[PDB]
Amino acid sequence: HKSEVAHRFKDLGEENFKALVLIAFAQYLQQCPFEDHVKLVNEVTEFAKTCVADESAENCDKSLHTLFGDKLCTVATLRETYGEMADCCAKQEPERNECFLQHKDDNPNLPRLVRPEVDVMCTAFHDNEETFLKKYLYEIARRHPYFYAPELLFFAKRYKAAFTECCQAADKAACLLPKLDELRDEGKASSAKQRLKCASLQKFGERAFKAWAVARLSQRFPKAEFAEVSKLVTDLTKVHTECCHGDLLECADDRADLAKYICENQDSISSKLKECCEKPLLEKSHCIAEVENDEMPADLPSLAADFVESKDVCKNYAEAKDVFLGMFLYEYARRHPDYSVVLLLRLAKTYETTLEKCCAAADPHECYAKVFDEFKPLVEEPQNLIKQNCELFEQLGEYKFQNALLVRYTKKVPQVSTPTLVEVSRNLGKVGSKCCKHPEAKRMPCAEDYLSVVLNQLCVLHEKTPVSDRVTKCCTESLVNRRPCFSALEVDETYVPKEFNAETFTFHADICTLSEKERQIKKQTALVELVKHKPKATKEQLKAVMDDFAAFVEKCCKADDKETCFAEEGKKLVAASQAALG
Ligand SMILES: CCCCCCCCCCCC(=O)O
Ligand SMILES: CCCCCCCCCCCC(=O)O
Ligand SMILES: CCCCCCCCCCCC(=O)O
Repeated sequence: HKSEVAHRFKDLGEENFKALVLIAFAQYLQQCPFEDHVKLVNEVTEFAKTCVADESAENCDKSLHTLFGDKLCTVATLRETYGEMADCCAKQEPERNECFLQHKDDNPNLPRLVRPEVDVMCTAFHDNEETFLKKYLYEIARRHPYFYAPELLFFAKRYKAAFTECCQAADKAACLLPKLDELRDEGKASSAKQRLKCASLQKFGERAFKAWAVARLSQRFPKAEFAEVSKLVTDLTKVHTECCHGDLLECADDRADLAKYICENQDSISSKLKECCEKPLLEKSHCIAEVENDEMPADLPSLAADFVESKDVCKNYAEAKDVFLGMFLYEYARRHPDYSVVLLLRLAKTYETTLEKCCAAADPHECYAKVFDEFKPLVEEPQNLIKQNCELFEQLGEYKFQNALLVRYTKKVPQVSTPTLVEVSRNLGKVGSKCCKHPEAKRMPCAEDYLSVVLNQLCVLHEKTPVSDRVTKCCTESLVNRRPCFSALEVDETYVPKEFNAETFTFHADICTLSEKERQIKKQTALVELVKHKPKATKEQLKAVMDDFAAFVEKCCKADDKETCFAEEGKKLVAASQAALG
C-alpha cells in the first residue's frame, strides 16, 4: 500500500494499462461514444504517469475504487444518458461502487456487431491499427460488461495476431476467415462458461460448487495433498463469488493472490506449472487455469481399502461427513482424469447415499459391502455414449452426422422450434468432431465441457419460451442429472403431427449459388420439418427421401431453364415422397 495507480501502471505497462482502463470504462458507460472513452483513458493514463513520477503527487494516494467512481461521476451527461446511475454519484464510497455495478446492464440493446469485408478490415488495420483494435475492443467490451477484462484483452491480442499475419497473405480471406470463426466461438464458449459457473453458484450453492472444484482441482493436481486441495478449493470458491459479483478490481486482486500462492507452493501442488509461474502478472492465473494435468504418482493405493473395507468408515464419516466425502472425491478424482467432473460427483452422491442408508444398520460393513459395484453402471453409460457417437461420427462425417442427430432429437422433442433444433444439433455435431479426435482418455472430459454450455444455451432459450415439459424437467434438474435426463428422453409418441405442406418443401435455384453453410441450413431445416410431418418414419424411409432430394438438387444445379427444374422436378419429388412416407 504505497500508491494505487502508480503501482498498477508499473507492473502492468502503459500498453496493457491503457487497454484495461478502456475495457473497464466501457463495461460501465456502455452508452458513451468511442471518442469519449479515448479521452478518459488518456486523462487517467496521464494521471497514472503523474503518480509514477511522484508517488506523493495529489490524489495518487486514493484507492482505485475511489478514483474510478470519481472519474465516472465527471461525465457531465451521465444523468441525461444513464439517468438513474447518475444517482450513484451522490453516495459515499463503499455504496457508490456497489450502486454502480448494480446498474450494469447484462443485455445491452445495441445493434449486433457485423463483420465487415476482409479487405476493408485489413485496410483499416493497415492504416490505423491502434484505433482499429481499440474501437473493436470497446465494441465487444460494452456488449459483454461481465466479461473478465484481462481475459478480453487476451483475445484482442489473438485478434491482432490473426490480422497481422493474414492481412499480409495471399487469399487473405482463406487465412483471416477461419481464424475469426475460431476466435468467435472460443470467445463465446468462454463467456458462456463464465455466466454458467456463476449461475450454478447462485442456484446450487457453495457446497455443490465446492464438490465440483474438489473433483476438478484434484484431477489436475493429483500429487497435491487433500489439505492443499481444500485450501485451494476454499480460495477458489471465494474468487468465483467475488468475480461473479462483477467487481473487476476485487476479482482481479483475488485471482492475482491465489496465483501467487499456487506459484510459491508449486512443488507442493504440481510440476506441470513451471512455465505459468514464470509468466507476467497479467497471464499468471489465466495460464494456470488452462494448465495441463500433472502425472498422478505411481504408488496409488486401492480406494476400497480406506472407503469400503476398513471399519470406522462410518465412524470417520459421521465425525465429519463432508470432509470424508470430500476425501472420497479427491481420491477418486486424481485417480481418474478420464472422467467428467459430473461423473465423479455422480459417484460421490451414490457413495454418500449408501453410507447414510448403511451406517444406520446393525451390520454396516456388510451393508455398504458391495458398493464399488454400483459405480460400474454409472461409468459405463457415458462411455458407451461417447463410443457409439464417435463411431458414428466416423462413418458419417460432421454434416451427415449432424443430420443423424437432427432426426434423432426432432423425434424426442418435436415441439421444439425448428431454427432451435437445427442450432442445437449443429453445435452438438461440432462437439463430436472436437472430441472424437483424442484417445478415450481425454474424451469424456472434452465432451462434458462442450455439452455443458450447449445444454445450457438450449435451456436458456426454453426459458424465455417454454415448449416442452420434458426439456424443462431436465433443464431444472441438478447440473449433474441434466445430461443423463436429456439422454433418457424418448421418442415422443404422444405428439400429433402437423399438416403436410409443399411450400415448406419447395426449393428455388438459389441453393445452387448459396454458401455451403447456408445450403446445409436450408437442407437441414427442411429435414427437421420433414420428420415433424412423419416422426414415425424409418431411418430407412427417411434415407431414401434424403437421397432422392440430394440427387435432385445437384441434378438441377447443373441444368438450365433450371428454375423449371426445381419447380417441375420438385413437384415429382414432393409427390413421390408423400407416397413413400405414407
Ligand atoms: C487502472 C486499473 C488497472 C487494472 C487492474 C486489473 C489488473 C489485472 C491483474 C491481472 C489479475 C489476474 O491475474 O487475473
Ligand atoms: C466439499 C465436498 C462435498 C462432497 C459432497 C458429495 C456430493 C457431491 C454432489 C454435489 C451435487 C449434488 O448433490 O447433486
Ligand atoms: C433442442 C432439443 C434437443 C435436446 C437434446 C439434447 C441433447 C443431449 C445430448 C445427450 C446425448 C444423448 O444421449 O443423445
